Order: sequence, then C-alpha cells, then structure tokens
Amino acid sequence: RSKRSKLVTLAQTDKKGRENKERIFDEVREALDTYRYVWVLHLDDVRTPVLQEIRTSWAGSKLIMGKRKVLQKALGEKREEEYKENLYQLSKLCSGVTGLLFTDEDVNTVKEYFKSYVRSDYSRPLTFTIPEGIVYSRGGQIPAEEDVPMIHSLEPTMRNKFEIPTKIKAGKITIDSPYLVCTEGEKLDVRQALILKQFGIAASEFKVKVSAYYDNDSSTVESTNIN
Amino acid sequence: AHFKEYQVIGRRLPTESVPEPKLFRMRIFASNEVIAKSRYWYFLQKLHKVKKASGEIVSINQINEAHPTKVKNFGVWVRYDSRSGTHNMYKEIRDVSRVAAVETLYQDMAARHRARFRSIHILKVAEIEKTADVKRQYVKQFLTKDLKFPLPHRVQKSTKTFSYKRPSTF
Amino acid sequence: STDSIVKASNWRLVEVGRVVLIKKGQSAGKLAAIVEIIDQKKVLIDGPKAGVPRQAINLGQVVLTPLTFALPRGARTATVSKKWAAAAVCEKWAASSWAKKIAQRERRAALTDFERFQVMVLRKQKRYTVKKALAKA
Amino acid sequence: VEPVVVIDGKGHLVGRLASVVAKQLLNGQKIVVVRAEELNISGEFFRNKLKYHDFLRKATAFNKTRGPFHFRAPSRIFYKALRGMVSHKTARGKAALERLKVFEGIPPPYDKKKRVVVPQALRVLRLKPGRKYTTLGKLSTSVGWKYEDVVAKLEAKRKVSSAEYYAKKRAFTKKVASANATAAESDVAKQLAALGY
Amino acid sequence: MKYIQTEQQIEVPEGVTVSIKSRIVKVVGPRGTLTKNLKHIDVTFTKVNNQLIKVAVHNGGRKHVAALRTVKSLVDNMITGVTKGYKYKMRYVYAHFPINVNIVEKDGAKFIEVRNFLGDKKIRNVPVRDGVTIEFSTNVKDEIVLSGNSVEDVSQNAADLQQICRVRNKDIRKFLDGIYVSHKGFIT
RNA sequence: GGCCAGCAUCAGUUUUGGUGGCAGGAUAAAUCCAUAGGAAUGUAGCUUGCCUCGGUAAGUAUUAUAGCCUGUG
RNA sequence: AGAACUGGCGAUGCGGGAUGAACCGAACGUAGAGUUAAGGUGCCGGAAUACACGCUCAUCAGACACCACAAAAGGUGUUAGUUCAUCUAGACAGCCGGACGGUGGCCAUGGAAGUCGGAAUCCGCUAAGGAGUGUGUAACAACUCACCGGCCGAAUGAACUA
RNA sequence: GCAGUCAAGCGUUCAUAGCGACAUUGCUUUUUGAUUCUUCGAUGUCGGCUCUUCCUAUCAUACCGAAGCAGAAUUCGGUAA
RNA sequence: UUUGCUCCACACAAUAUAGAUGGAUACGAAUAAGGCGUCCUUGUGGCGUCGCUGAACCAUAGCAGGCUAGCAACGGUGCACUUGGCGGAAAGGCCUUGGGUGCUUGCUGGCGAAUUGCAAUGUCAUUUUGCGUGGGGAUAAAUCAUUUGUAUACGACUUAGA
Repeated sequence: RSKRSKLVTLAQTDKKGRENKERIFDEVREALDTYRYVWVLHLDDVRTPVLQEIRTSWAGSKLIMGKRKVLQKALGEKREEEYKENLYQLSKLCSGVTGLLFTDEDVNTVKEYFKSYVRSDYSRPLTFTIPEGIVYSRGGQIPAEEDVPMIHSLEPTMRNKFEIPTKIKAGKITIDSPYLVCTEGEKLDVRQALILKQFGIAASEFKVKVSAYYDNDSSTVESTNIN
Repeated sequence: AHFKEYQVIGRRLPTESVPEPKLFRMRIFASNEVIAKSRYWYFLQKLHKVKKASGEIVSINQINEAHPTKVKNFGVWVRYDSRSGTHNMYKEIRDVSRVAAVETLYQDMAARHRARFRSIHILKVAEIEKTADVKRQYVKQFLTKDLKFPLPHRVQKSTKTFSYKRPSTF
Repeated sequence: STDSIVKASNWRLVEVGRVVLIKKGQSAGKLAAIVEIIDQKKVLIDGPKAGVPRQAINLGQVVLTPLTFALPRGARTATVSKKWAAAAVCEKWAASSWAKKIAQRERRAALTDFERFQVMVLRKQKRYTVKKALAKA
Repeated sequence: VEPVVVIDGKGHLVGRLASVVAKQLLNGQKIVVVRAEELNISGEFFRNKLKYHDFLRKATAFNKTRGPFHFRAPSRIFYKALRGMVSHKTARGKAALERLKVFEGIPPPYDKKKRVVVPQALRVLRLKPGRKYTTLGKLSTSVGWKYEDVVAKLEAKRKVSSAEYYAKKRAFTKKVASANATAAESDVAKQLAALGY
Repeated sequence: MKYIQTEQQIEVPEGVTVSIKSRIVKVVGPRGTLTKNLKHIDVTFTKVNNQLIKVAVHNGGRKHVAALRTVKSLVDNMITGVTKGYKYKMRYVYAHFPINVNIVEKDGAKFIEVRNFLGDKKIRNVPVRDGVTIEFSTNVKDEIVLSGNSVEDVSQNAADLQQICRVRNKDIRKFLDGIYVSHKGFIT
C-alpha cells in the first residue's frame, strides 16, 4: 500500500486516445495530393483568435496542427517511407510547435503575407515602475483618477508568487516604496512576465514566422528564411 | 520431501465388448512411488468415470532431468484453494532442474499464502526458452548482463563458547 | 589538496569467474569456480581440477576468495578446466598466506610424538639465540 | 579451561548472554561480568521502558516492603534475567550464584587481566541491520540509577591509563618480531618450518 | 522485493571538496565547512571522478531503498550551503501593538529578544544557533533576515522564532499578530 | 579356600564404525567425445560516433583472436 | 434439561497437556540392558543457539488440538497474485504554452456576465477548449482543472483477491 | 419493531432459484414553543457511622484541537486518575 | 578469675573443602569496516600487508625430577635484600636500580633408579585453629548497681559520680 491517491473528478470532458492521432495520420497524407503547397510554420506561443483569424481568412488554405512525431509519422520521417516524394527533408525542419498549411493560391502571396501580418501579444521591451501608493489594476497606464484599485483576492498571490511587498491598509491595496518590475534590453523572467500579465500589458508585438515550402508537381524542397 | 517426477498410466478395465481402454498418462510430482500412484487416482477421478477398484495402473517411470547443470528459467501455473474459494496463480522460478523448482514452489506457497500440500494443484510446469518475455520483475533482475553483487556483513559461526578476539565482520 | 578523499570500501563480490573455497559438505576444502549466479543465495559452481562435481550450492556453504579469472557465463566443465590452468590459480592459491595457514595446522595434526619431541628441543635452541640478540639493541 | 572467565559486557544482548552464563555456572565455571552498563537489548528504546514500568508497578499490596524488589542498576538488571534462568530456591542454585560477580565499569583487579567475549551473544552478529536496539545504560538512568556520571568519568581515567600500557606493549612486540626475523634463515629455524612451526 | 542494488548520484561542483570516512561527511568549499553524521543509515559511497559520487544500497527492502534517496537530498543541501548558502527573510506583521525586536548578548550567547507582542509584558528570548547570523533589513519596513550555511540550523531557528509568538485562547481569524517566513531563498 | 578387583579366549542380547562383492532404472540421467542446425545477456572482425590519442556509445557480423543453446549418434 | 450407537471415568496407576476423574500416548509381578510412543531439544530441564526457503516490527506482537477461547468492516503498513488498460512512434510525475468564438445562452433581479438559483445543455471553429470542475468580486475582471501541445527519456495506472 | 423502497455484494458457474450492508419511506395522539397537572402492582432485602485502596468510561483543575470562536462567557473533541 | 595479650620465625596436632593438577595471556572504537608495519606535505593522507578462529601464543626433557666433570656465552630464571617510582573504583598490585645468590635442557660426558613383583589417587596443593617452643610489642574498657528526665508500658534512650 502507501500509494499516491490520484484526484478523481466529475467534469464533462473526456480523454481522446490514439484514435485522434491516427486521424491526423490520415489527414496529412490525404492533403498532399489534394492541395499543391506545403507550408510549415514555427509558432511557439499562440493566441486563439490569432489562430482563428488565419483559419477564416484563408478558405483555400487548410491549417492542420498536431503533435510533431505524428507529422513525422504521416509525412514520413525517413527517406525510405514517405507518401509523396522529396518530402523527408522538410519534415526534418519542424522542431518546434508546427502546424502545416495547404494552400493553392501563390508562392509569392504566402511569403508576403506573414511579413505583412503582425499582431500584439504578451511579452513572455519597455520598463515599468509602480508608484508608492495605491496600486491599480491598470498599473499607471491610464490616469489613476479613472483607475480601479486591485482586487484583494490576488493580493496574497502578489505577496507570495509575484514577490512584490504589499501590506494592506483599508479596502484598497498599498505599497510604500516604488518598485520597478523590468528594465529595457533584458530578457524577462517568468515572474516578470506574469506581473505584466495581471496588469494587462501586451505591448510586445507578435508575428508568425515560416521556414520552408514544398511544391508537389515540382517535387523539390524550398527553404525560405523570414522571421 | 525430496520430490521426484513420475509417470503413471491408466488402463480402466479390459472387459467384454470394450476391450482395450485407450490409456491415460500423467506427470506426477511426489516424494516416492506410493504417493504418486495414489495421487494419480486423485486427478484421474476428476476427469472421467473410473475408480481404483474398477481401475489399474499400467506402469511407472522416474523421469530424470534432461539437462541437470543447465540453469533454466521456469514458468509455473498453479491453482490453489484459499480459506475462501479457489483461484489461479502464475509464478516464475529461476532454478536448476524441473523437480527442484517445485521443491521451492511448495516452500513459497506455504510461506507467502499459507497453502499446505493438500491444497495446491500443479497445472503445468514449462521452461521459458527465449528471454525478454519473462513477465515477472523479481526474475528479470538477474537477467541483466555481467551481474556482480557483493555480500556485505557476513556473520561467523564458531565452535567454542568464548572467542578472545572481539570478532569482526567481512 | 582539492580532491575527494572518499573511501572505496573494498569487497569480495560474486561474479562469473570468482574462485571459491568449500568450507563444509562432501567436498569440504576444495577450490571451485562460480559459473553462473542463480539468485541471491544459490550459485552454480564447479571445480574439475580439484574434484568437486558440477553442482548447485548455497552461499552459506561456501567462502569467497580474493582470486579471480576470466570465464564466459554458463561455461561447461571442459571449458572451465582449460581457463583454470591458463590463469594457473592452482599455483596462485598456495602463494597466498591463507593457504599456508591451512597447510600448517594440517602438518601439526600429523606430527608423530617423537617428532613433537623434536619441536620441543628446537624451540629451546631458537629462544636462546633470540634473547641474546634482544637486550643488546 | 581457565579458572575464571572474565566476560566483557559491551555489545551483547541481555537474553542471549544470560543464557550462556547461566549454563556455565551450573557446570562449574566461575564468571565475572564487567562493563555491564554498555550492554544492549533488542527492541527500540520506548518499548523497553514500557516493559520496565509494567514491572515497576508490581508490588505486594498490603506492604510494599515485602514485594518484588525493583533494582535499578545495570549490573542488577542483568542479574535479574540471570536469576530467572537458575533454580535459585534450592541449594544448588545458591551455590551457583556464589560463582558469579557482576559490575559496572571495570573495578580492580580486573582491569589488568584479559577480557573475553561470547560470539553467539554479540549484537552485531545477531540482529539484522536496520533494526533498533537499546543501550542498557541509557535505560537505567531513565528509571533512577544516579551513577552514570561517575562510571563514565572513571572510564576516561582508565582508558588513558590503558592506552599508555598498550603503547609500550606495541613497541615491545616490534623489537621481538624483528629479532625473530634475524632468527629466520638460520638452520635451527629451517627445520621448524619442515615440522610445521 | 529485494532489489539487488539501487543507486543515486551526487553532483559535486568545482568549488567544493568532500571527505568521507566511514559515514562521517565533511564538505569544504568557498563559504565554509560543514559536517553531518550518518552512522544510522547504513549505505555505501563510491567515488568515480571528482565531480560525481554514487551512493549505493545492496540487497535492501522497500524501507531501505526509500532511505537512500534522502541521503542524496542531505548531501546536496550540504553542497548548496557551501557554494551558495541560505537566507531566510521574515516579516513580522502586527495589528495594533508595535512589536520591538532586538538582538541582545547575555553571557556571550547572543539571544533574540521579542518585546510587546500583543501588549504583553513578557520577554521572550529565542537562542541563536551556531553559524546563523541575524541581521535586520535595511530600508525595508518591518523585516528580519536569517542567514547561515546549514539548512537545519537556519530553518529551525526561523521556525522557533514564529512558534514563540503563537496567539493563545483567541480567534485567529480576527487577531493578525505574529511573525512569519516570507520566502526561503538563497544568498546569491 | 572368604572379600574386592584386572586381563584373555567364548556364548546370549545390542549399540557404533571402517570396508568388499553384485543386481536393478532410459542397462540411470549428465559430464566427455563426434556431428548437424541455431540464437543472444552478440565474442572476433567490420563500420559510425563523440573523443586525453584507446575507450565507451550504436550498427553490422553466428565462431573467428570467447563461447553457448538444440537435436541425433 | 431430555434421547440414539460407541468409547471413557466411577474401580486406575504411569508418560505428555505448568496444574486437572473424562483429552493425547498407554493400561501395572520384582530387577538389568536396548529401542520407542504422545510430547519435546535458548535457560530453568534430559535433548541441535541444527540445516533450508520465505513472511512479520506491534506506544498491550505472537508462541500449539480439548483449553482457559473475541465478531464485522476500516488502514497512503508490507508481501504475493488477478483480470483490464496506457506506452520508448514518448506514457505516468512535474515545470511551460494555449484552454476560443455565437455568449453577458432563456428566465429569474437591488444586482448573477461559466459558477445565490429553477428549467436546461444546443451549434460554429478546432491539436484541444464543458452553456463550464474550484478559488471570489456587489456584479465583472483574475487564477484553477478537464482538454491538447512543447520539453525530459523508462515503464505506469485503475479495480480487486489473500 | 414490523411493513415497504433503492442495490455495492452473496448465492457450485449465476442479477431475475433466492439473500441483502449502506441509505430511506411508512405512523408511534393535534406543524404556530399552548402545554401533558398520567407517579399504572419494583413480591424484595440492605443502609449508615468510621476507614482504606483501585479502575477511566474525566465533573472539576494542566496543556492542545475545532466551530460565527470580536471580546466576556460558552460549547463539541483528544492526551491524561 | 593464676602470666594473660599481640606480630614474626618452626615443630606436632587438629580441622574442613560447591571441588588446584603447565600459565585468567590487560588498548580503545567501528562492523556498509578495522589491525599491524612503513613512508609523508601530519592528514576523515600515500603505499604495503594480515583476518576466513585460541587447532593460538608462552612455557615444557632431568629420582614428583638425583650426585658430579666440562665447553660455548653476558644471556634466561628463582629466592631473600636494595634503589627510585606509579596505582583510591573494592588502590592491597604493577614496574624499576644495584649487588648477592642458587639453577641452566644453548652444547657434550661419567655415575644412580630395579623388589610398588602385570593396574589400584598411589597421596606432592590450601582453608580455619590449638598446644608448647624464641625473638620483638603494648599496659584497657563495657555492663549491672546508684543517679538524671530532653526519654519512658517493661527493655531502650539521654546524663552525672574516685
């Protein structure tokens, strides 16, 4: 005995299994002879309306995402086994979180789009000092006369997880010394990014980068480097 | 005791209009000749309708080991009776010969499950030929290559009552 | 001066090719080689040069020696006897000081009483040359 | 074979030592047990204490004087376990407890003599490792034996006076064994090796 | 199930040196020296090469192997105590009465003296263990910092100091007074 | 020829050793010798890899510069 | 308390159950040697601190039929089994990332936006994302898991049986 | 207590030959704190003055734990004779 | 109260043995570790070795151990003195200096044993005391009676008296 007691729940959603893997094994091999362009895209951090923007903007494209080794299983990782030919070099490149794209419009439009397409997400850049008074949920962005004081439930979250010293006088939250969370030109810590997350500061821009292209009729591997 | 492996064959009764009953052999583990004949009628009654008085024994043979000094892995199927109802059991023993393995099975059942000699039935004893299908874990850990282990803290068994040495271990 | 002085704690360890001495049993004082380990307590030994038959044995009946030689696991009796003389452990055993201890109490037990009188007179003569050599330095 | 066997008491189990002593007394061997405060019991410390308090509350209800006598010293606690193993009410059991002396520490004249041990009573040979044991000296202080501070002080007096002896005996066996080596290779010693000495 | 041998590994960095006779462990490096006695645990240490040392238990049960992971965990804390060292910072939040905390030296013993806790007249002395140096935080209101080489000297001396200020026979949802440990961090 | 004893060769009962001759079984099974086929906890060779200049890692290779298993005689 | 067959004690010693009319051996003339029964072999106490494989740690262990007697079910103690699953093509553990749109779904109301509540509970896009398990703001925000994905590289989980 | 209901288990293999823990429903003198003034055959002898001791299943005092525990008071609960 | 009293030396008598018949032969600590030797930069170092039983080490020849002749050695051992220490846990022992003094089986010679009749423990150690010898040593108290009252049922206790 003396085993770990696992937490049992009652939620609605259930686990997928292997049968969702083998469908993505089939949908990748089906999309090769159907569409003409194979675009592999490295995109590590994503936001869901960013992804739901790219899906609905392009009807001719099919943006198929999944596990990496399933994509190696379906495209064929070794040169000996592959669905269509000259395909084992481009599947070597997908090392990060990658989702394949199957369009048929142009090779110039796709490579032009993602440099033109840019968004803004969390920083995960500019520095921020907190005033030594009542802290607000915007955090000195907008004028504090219109601001909202922070909810005191996340104040124990601030004293323990964010390491920021907050002692509380009355219904609002107070700090007594001015505190800066980041400095410019520095790689941000994960505790520094979560301060900017609770403050709602997504002031670092986001863009998706693409790494390679394949054409079925030409049957050759094309590598393009844009960030 | 020291177990021996025997072969007992049966020949129900040569009667009129049924001459030559077919034959019925078994492999019995026992400590001598007399128990193995009585253990043969114990199993053979359960299968079909004979008795000892309406039966007879053809022959007995001691089955010696085919390869004594070759170390074998064994997988033994055992059915036993608990204090509650009966249920099966599959255990695996690494040992030298066939009949020395069931020697250590009766020591193992009576120690771990408190099963006496009368409550244990031997289904089939077979040798595992190829490795890497040995299902148990306490058997596989002797199958890693170049196995070396020390024996720390050896005790000493002396003859006299007083030793003048303040005796040491290893 | 910037090293780790961690001790090693040297142990005789069972393995394939460890030569052993049989302290009790039928053979009782004959060298043999561990061929294959069976489990924690039982091993498969053989020494054909001394005369012990190839057999399983329990580790409580055997005592481990420091000497070793190389041998493939699961070797047969003819293959052991070739690798035995190739390491010449019959010569290497008597060179050890422990095998001289066994031969000494074996020789002391077989002494004729007239020879035991000769041990008497000779140990008188040796103690006289010592006690003059002592108490000068 | 010796007239008096002097048993060192450090590292032994209470029961297994008392068994092998209570047989040698009835067969006639004189025995003195020294350093009985360093003796050991199997079982952890908090058990043996509760196996002393249930002994400690047994007393003759109408007069506490006449009851079971609860000795507290470690020399006497071992003497309890030994007196239970000898038939002490007869005349043979009383003449076998005249053959026994038990002490804390090592008093004179027993420090100058050879001390022996009993291998089948040793703790390190008997209990499996990873198993709790209990020093009898620590038990007796926790039940009222107010002399631990004196015995441990008189050992540090003895251990210094013992080690100054041992440094002379060690240097004396250095001078003998080297003078034995020059007696080796002489033909009076070449014959002894043939005879086995 | 009588495991034949298990092992763990101790990662020795470049600064420190470790001297292990039978079960006596000494860790010497940049910040200082430490010792820890291990005669009870019955294991075997083996050096391979100057940065890695393998612990070992041969032929042990389940209890004897579970006590082999913790010997790795003790020597690794003896390593980070000498390379980096430990530093516990404590905040002592009061409701109404200003808590006066001082360091006093009676007879060369260097106690920690707490006064005026929840208006009490009682003086509490918390003794300071060997090798833990208490300093009061500069320019941060209401903070006391404990720091030393050993985990078990520092973490015990911070745990002692908050049990000495436990509020008795009152409701802890209302009365906020006490001393608490902010977070358990390193020096460097 | 009264009392208690010691040894010798025997008889009755009985305990405890040493050692010798034969019959059985699969005319013990094994080892051992021969000879076919085989396999990995894969030996030599080979190939790659990092690399203190040979050492391990992973690939090939069925006895060679170790051997083993199975079957038959 | 009252019946049936047999064996007992009553009339009955001896050896074993510490002690006992009924249980276990066994039935008695007086002595010697030898071998045993039931029961035993650490010491009292005559006899192996015998050999072998395991299991067990109790802050009231347990130790022998009749016999001096305890019952269910619980236990993140430990050991051995049973069928079902998941996996070296990446499982299980844990950090990290996403965890969405129609939507602040109908009514309820001083306010209820996934969560004071009744009835409900359907589709879109998805690798995956419930008209939504928990933290709680007067509502909201905010965090969490359930669901998938990134790293690391060997097995692991559930249900029971004794 | 009887009479149901629900069903993890049990019953040579077993749902439905038949048992049934854990729950729960049946009223047992009136849903608005009005009262019920109901003692219903103890067929049998111990009780009390003095005095000692022993259990724990703790009424007080020691120390903890948990609750709308603001204090004040007061409850539940544990170790302890 | 008849010359008692004590310690040392010796002779006879007694008196018993819980059981002499080569010798109780001195480190401490750890046991998943130590012992001894050797070096060294003195250390929780380096190297070498030993254990697996005290079956050891020491001692041991002579009429139960005799009377003598030598050789070789400066050693061994016993007894009485002496010199300087050390030990208080119940030390009551352990070393040590100077001579004296026997013995020597380290080596080699000569003499002696018988008759205890073929075995009978074939007596060989050690407790306690007594009676006389011969050299020293030293010259008391308690109780009852009488009397106190801090005491007291009687004993006891507490005080006094040349």
